[PDB]
Amino acid sequence: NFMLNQPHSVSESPGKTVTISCTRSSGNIDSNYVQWYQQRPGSAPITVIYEDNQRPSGVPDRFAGSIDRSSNSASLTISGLKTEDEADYYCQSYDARNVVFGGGTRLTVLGQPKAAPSVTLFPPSSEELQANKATLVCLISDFYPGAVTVAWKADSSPVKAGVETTTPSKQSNNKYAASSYLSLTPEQWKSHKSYSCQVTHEGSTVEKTVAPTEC
Amino acid sequence: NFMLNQPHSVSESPGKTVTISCTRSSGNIDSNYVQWYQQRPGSAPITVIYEDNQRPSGVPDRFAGSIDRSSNSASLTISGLKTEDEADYYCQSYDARNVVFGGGTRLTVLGQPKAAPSVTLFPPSSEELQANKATLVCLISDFYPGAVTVAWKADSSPVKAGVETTTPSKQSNNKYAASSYLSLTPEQWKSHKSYSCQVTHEGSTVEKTVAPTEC
Ligand SMILES: CC(C)C[C@H]1NC(=O)N(CC(=O)Nc2ccc(C(F)(F)F)cc2)C1=O
Repeated sequence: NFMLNQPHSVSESPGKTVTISCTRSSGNIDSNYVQWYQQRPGSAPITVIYEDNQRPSGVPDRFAGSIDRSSNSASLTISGLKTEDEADYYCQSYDARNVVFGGGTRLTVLGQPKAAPSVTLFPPSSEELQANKATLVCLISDFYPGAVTVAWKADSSPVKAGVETTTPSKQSNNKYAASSYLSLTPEQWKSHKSYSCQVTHEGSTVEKTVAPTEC
Repeated sequence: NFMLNQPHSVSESPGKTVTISCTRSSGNIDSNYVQWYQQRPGSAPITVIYEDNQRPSGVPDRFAGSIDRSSNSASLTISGLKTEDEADYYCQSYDARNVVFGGGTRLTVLGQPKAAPSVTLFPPSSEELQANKATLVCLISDFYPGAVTVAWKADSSPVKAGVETTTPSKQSNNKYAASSYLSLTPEQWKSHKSYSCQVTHEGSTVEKTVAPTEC
């Protein structure tokens, strides 16, 4: 099957225009129809676009679907942004019986200034090593909007297994914090030169690295 | 045009069978295919049923779709109910003029067992101390239910400033995780013999202690 690649997040202030892209990994974007679903936090999904650019009745003309054959993408363009437009947006298409959804885009209608995350990566604590645990923690604090993507490297290879990332929560400064932790065994930790935690926010990626040391 | 009516919520104990109905307001349930989506907190939805009763790869066979033409409904039936099945469920169908979703059913799995937190306390990294910061993190994981309280100590004394604890979130093991972080200056960290993180959950307290290094 093909994938549909959406940006993890977008933001803009009220009244502005935002575009959300949906890139088809293989085949022709024009070969099958693209739908867009809005899911407001705590709500059921709603279709805002079907068949690339058709609006269901009740969906404001502020929402526009398009297809860019040159880039093999679909886009949802929302003009005149309102606070009610804050939601996850999903694109969806198919090859044959295989329905393919995008990973979803969080749209934030800015309610406060943007803030870039503080990122701190901690190597295993002495105590946990004695319980046969080498959990690493990546603390991510003081950010806005509340949407982040976290990726871990063992040396330069993506890690998949043993990653958990908490749902960002607003702290006492009204900015978001979260932690990602990678539950390594001491064997895994020592068996690599270094581990890295990459945090993506508002399309800038920061990275921190830790390594077994002599102390 | 039509709507799909689902129960707002259903509850059941492990091992039992739960049924979630989806009633089509207008036109025949059998005129168009029904899909079912599962969605866990802070995650994107997944397909559990398509074309009324087909299970995707990797969906447990405990999930069964059906159609009842006489009550003009579709049902998702979950057998041998597991804690991991706690989620929102959405039915979805079509009418050429739109893709239509149900309002969603929140399924609660009753009688989940109390689970004590794993607590790991990380002293400041050499790298953050070099950048003039001395944040500690207390990683709290695998606890149920999803409520903790955290107190910090500098030596034996209560820490009254610089503490933040994230809102617990449910992780892939269906238990909660949170981090408490204390934002010390390097001078504060080095001025004490130790700092401690005390995690209380269901009346039981776990305490961890870290001290400045010697290298
Ligand atoms: C084999 C396929 C039919 C199912 C498989 N393919 C795929 O794209 N997913 C992810 C998925 O269903 N995502 C999804 C994302 C959003 C929604 C929506 F629109 F909010 F209801 C519904 C579904 C799957 O679980």
